[PDB]
Amino acid sequence: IIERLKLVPLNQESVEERVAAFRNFSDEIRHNLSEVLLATMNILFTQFKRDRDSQLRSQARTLITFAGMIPYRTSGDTNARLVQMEVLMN
Amino acid sequence: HNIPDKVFEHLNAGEVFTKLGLFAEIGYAWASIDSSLFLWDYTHPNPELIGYEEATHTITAVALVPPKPGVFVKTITHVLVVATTSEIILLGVSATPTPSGSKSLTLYSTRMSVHRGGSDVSFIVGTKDGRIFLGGESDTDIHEIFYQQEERWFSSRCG
Amino acid sequence: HKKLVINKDMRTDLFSPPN
Amino acid sequence: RKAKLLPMEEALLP
Amino acid sequence: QGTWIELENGNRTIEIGLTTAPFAAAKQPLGFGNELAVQFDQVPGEFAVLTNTGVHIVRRRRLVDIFAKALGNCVSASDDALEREVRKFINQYGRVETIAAALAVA
Amino acid sequence: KPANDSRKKAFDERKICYNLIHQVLDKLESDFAGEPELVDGRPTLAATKRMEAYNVVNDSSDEVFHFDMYEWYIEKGWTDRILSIDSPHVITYLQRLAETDFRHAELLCRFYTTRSRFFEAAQVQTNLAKSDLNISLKDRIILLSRAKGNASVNTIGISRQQQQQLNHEASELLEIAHIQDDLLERLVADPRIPEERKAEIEEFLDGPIRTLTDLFNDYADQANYYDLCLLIFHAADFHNPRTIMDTWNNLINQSHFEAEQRREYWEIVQAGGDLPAGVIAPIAEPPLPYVYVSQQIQLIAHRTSLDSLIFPVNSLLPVVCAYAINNGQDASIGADPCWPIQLFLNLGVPHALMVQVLENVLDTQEAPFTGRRRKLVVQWIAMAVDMWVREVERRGAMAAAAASGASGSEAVMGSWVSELLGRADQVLTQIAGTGATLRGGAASDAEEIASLRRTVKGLKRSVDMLLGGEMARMSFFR
Amino acid sequence: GGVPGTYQLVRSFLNIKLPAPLPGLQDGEVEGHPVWALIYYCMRCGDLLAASQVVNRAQHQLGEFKTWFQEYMNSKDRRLSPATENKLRLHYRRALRNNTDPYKRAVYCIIGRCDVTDNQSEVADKTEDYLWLKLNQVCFDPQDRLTLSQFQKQLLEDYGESHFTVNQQPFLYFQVLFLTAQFEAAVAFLFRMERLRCHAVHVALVLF
Repeated sequence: IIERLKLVPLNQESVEERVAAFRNFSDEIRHNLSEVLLATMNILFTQFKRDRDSQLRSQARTLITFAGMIPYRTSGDTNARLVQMEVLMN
Repeated sequence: HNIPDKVFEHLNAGEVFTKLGLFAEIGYAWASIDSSLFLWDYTHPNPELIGYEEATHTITAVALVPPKPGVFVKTITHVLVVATTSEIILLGVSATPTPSGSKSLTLYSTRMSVHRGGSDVSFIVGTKDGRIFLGGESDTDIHEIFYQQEERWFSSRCG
Repeated sequence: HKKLVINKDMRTDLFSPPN
Repeated sequence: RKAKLLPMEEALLP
Repeated sequence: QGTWIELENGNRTIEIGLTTAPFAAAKQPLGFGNELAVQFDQVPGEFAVLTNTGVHIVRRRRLVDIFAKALGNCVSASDDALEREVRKFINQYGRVETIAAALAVA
Repeated sequence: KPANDSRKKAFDERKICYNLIHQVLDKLESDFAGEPELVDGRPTLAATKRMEAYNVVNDSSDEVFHFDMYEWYIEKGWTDRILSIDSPHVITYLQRLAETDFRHAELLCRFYTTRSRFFEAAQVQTNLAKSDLNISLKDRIILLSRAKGNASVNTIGISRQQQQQLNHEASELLEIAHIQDDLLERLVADPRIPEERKAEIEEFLDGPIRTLTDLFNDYADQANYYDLCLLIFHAADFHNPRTIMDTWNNLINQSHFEAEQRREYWEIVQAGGDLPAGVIAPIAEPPLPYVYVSQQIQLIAHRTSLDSLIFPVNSLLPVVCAYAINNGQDASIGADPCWPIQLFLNLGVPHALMVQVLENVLDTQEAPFTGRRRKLVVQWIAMAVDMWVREVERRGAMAAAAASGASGSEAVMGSWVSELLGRADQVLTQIAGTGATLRGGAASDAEEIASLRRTVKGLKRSVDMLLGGEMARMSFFR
Repeated sequence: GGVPGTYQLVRSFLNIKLPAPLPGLQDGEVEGHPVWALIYYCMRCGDLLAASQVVNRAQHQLGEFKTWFQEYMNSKDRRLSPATENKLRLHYRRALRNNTDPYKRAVYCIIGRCDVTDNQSEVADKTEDYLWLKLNQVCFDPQDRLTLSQFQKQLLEDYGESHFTVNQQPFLYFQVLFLTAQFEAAVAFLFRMERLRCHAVHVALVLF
C-alpha cells in the first residue's frame, strides 16, 4: 500500500521529487510523517530478519535521506531510530 | 521402503498365520494373512493394496512364475500361484510398465485350480517355459501342476 | 506417490506364509 | 479394495 | 571384496531378490563374469532386501563408482594425495583399467 | 574430510584439545550445580569463573574449534545458547550440514523463521520430507505440516505464486502422508493380520511417503479398508463413479455386518452365554447397524468436505436409502424412518438437490423403491420439502433483520416442486387402493397413509403460497 | 481439608478482616462481600481469573470497568493499551481521585499504574503490600510515572536501613532490596548482621 501512494521514496532517484511534494501536502499529512517512516522502516526491518538483502538495504538508506531533508514532527527521535534500524540490517 | 500401515493393520489382525514375500522382478511385495492375500508396489511412495480374498483356507505359499506359451493372451506376463491347505490356485497377471517406472498389476481369473492333497506346499518355483513345481514340509515329494487352454471330456483344464 | 496404479494381475497373497 | 478379476475369456486365447 | 551392512534392531530379513536384469557379460563361461566390460552397457545390479519392517535396496558399485567417490575425497587435498589414492587402484586393477576409469569419470 | 588424506592427523591433534575443553566446561557446570549466580546483589565467585571461562571460549578465532563447539552445543541440547549466537557463521555452517541430518535442518529452519524467512524454511522442510534420509513417517508429517504453515504466510522478496506452489505441494504430500499413517497404524493393530506380515508392512510404510497407487493396491485394498480407499480416491482426483460406488457399497455392508456382530455378542452377555475365545465383551448396548454405518459416512464426509467426487449425491443417497429398506433399518427396530434424509441434510447437502434426487428415485421405480414401498419414498420427500420450506422461511426472516436483497446459487423453488407433491399424492392414492384389495386381507397402513396425505397436502399448500408471491414478500412486515 | 479456590479463600478471608460493613464502600456486594474488596485481594493473591469471575457477576454495577479489566487480564506485562489506559486514567482522575471506597481506588491505579505518589495506605498497610503495590506501578519508556531505577534508588537513598530496621527485623529490609533487583546492597547489608553472615555469603555465591 505505502508503495502505491508514492509518499515515501524507496529508490534514491525519487528523493528529489518526493521531497518537493512534501512541501505542499496538507499538514494533516505532514503531522503523521513521523509514524509513517517508522512503520515503513520497521516493515523493512522485520522483512530483513526473515539480492534481496541489498534491495532492503538500499530502500533503508532512501528513507533516511528523505527524513534527513524533511523538517517534520519529532524529527529528532525519529531520524535517530531510523538510522539505528538500518545499522542492525548490515 | 516401509511396509504400508494397512498391511500392519492386517498383519496384527492375524488369527493363526501370516507370511511375507518378494516379487523383486516387478518391484512388488506381498503379505498373506490367513486366507487373504495383499500385493503392493513397494517402489511407490503411497501404494494401494491389491487385495485377493477368494481363498477359503490358509495360504501357505505364493509365487510369480512365467506363463505357459500359447495358453494365455500375449498381454498376460506372469502367472500367480497361490497355495492353500486345501488347493492351489492359478491367476493370470499383467505387469505392464507405467510412466513412473513401476509395473501396473492387474489380475485375471482362470478357472484353473486343483485340490492340494495330503502334502503341504511351502515352495513354488517356475521354469522359463511356465512349468510349475511344488514341494513342502510334509515330505520330500515334488509335484507339478499342468494346465491347458482347452476343456476336454476326458481331462480337466488343470491337473 | 500421489498417483494410483491398480494391478490385480501379480500381487502377493496377503493370506499365506512366504515361500 | 478387492482386486477386480477380469474374465477368463480375455485371459486365454483363442 | 566384502562388506558388512547393518540392519536396525528389529529388522529380521525374510528374502532377497534381484530387481535388475540377470548379469551376463558373455554367452559362455570365459568372459561371463567380466563386470568391467559391462560397466556402461547395463545398470549396476540392485537387490531388494525384504525385512519385517520394509524393503531395502542394495546396489552393486562399479570401479567407476568407486574411483569417482575416492576422487571426490581428494578434492580437498594435495597433489600427492591423489597419487596415493591412484596407486591403490593401480595395485588392484592395473594401470590400464585405472586410467580407463579416470577417462570414464572425466 | 577426504579419507586417505594426511591432514587427518592435524585435525585429530586439535580434536584432542577440543574434547578436553568439553570436560572443563562439563566439570564447571557440575562443580557449580545449585550455586546461585548472585548473592546479596553482586556476583558470586562461582559465577565469575563461569563468565571468565565462557569468555575465553567466545574470544577465540579458531574456526575448527567453533565448528566443534556448534556440534557440541547441538549434542548437549543447548538450543538455549546456539540459537542466541546471532552470527551468520553458524547459519552458513548449518546450510552445508542441513541436507544431511534432521536435527541440524531443524536448527536451520528455526534460524530462518525468527528472521521472518518462512518460505526458505518451508523449502528446507519439504525437501527433507521428500528425501531418502532415515526419517520416520510421523516426522515427515511434522515437517510437511510446518512447511505448509510457513508457505501460507508472506515472505518478503518472494512472489505469491512461488509461495502458493510450495504451500500446495506440502498440502498434497501431507494429505497422502496422513493416509499412509492411518494405514500403517491400523494394519499393525489388526488382529487378523499375521505378525510375520506386520513387520514387513512397518518396513515399507514407516519411511518416505509412497504413491497413492501403491497405498491403494498393496495395502488399503488388500486389507479391505474401504474408508481409506475412498479417501485415496479423493486425494487422487479419481474420476470413476462405478468403482467409487462399489467401494461405498462394500463399506456399508462391511460396517453393517460388524455392528450386527457386536450387538450379538452383547445379547449373549445379557443372557449368560460365553463369547468366542478372545472376544472383548461390550459392557454397553452397541449402536444399531444404521447408526454405526452413518457414523462411517460422517467421519469420511468431514475429512473430504462433501465437495468431492466420492459424494455424488445422485448415486450415494439412493444406495443408502436402499440399504435402509433392504435391511429393515426402519420403525421395526425403533429407528427414525427418515434417518437417511436427516443424515445428509445435517451433513450439509443443499435442500434443492435432495428433493431433486428423491424425485428421480420416485419416477424411475428402481431396485427396492417399487410397489407399495414407494410409500417410504413419499415420506422422505415430505420430510425434505418440509425442511426446505422451513429454511426459506428462516432465510426470509434473516434478511428482514440484517437488511438487503440477495440470493445467489441456492436453487430456489420452482413449480416443479409443487408438481412433485401432486404426483406424490397420486402415488399415495394408488398405494392405498392396492393395499385395500390385497390377498389375505386389507393392509394395516390405512391411517398411516391418510396421515401422509394430509402432510403432503399441507406442504403443497405452503409451497404454493411461497411460489404464489409469499416468497417475494418475506422481508416485509405482516 | 483442601486448599479452597482462590475465590472462596478470599471470601473466607474477607469475613475475618472486615466482619462489619464499612459505610464508604461502593458498587454494592457480590455473594455477601463488597465487589471491590474481592477484586483487590484476588489480584493481590495473583489470581486474575478469580477476580474476573467476580466482575462477571456484577456486570451491571461495574459499568465500563468490565471491558477495561478484560483487556488487562489479556495483555501481557500487566499493562493496557495506551488508548484504553488513557480512557480509564482520565476517568479516575476526573471525579474519582478521592472516592470513599479505598479498594476501588487501589484497583484502578493498579490497573492503570497511576497515582504513584499515593501509597493507597488504606489497603496496603504492610511492607510487602507496598512493594507489590509499586511493582505493579513501575513503568518503562513524564508526569505521574515511576520506573524501577527511580523506585529502587528512591527507596534506599531516601528511606535507608534506618527506616526499614527500626522494628529490629532485618529480613524486612533484605526483601525490599532483593525484590527490587538490588542484590549487592541486600548482600552487603545482610552480611553485616553477625547472626546472618552465613546466609548473606551464600546468597552472594548463588548470584556469583
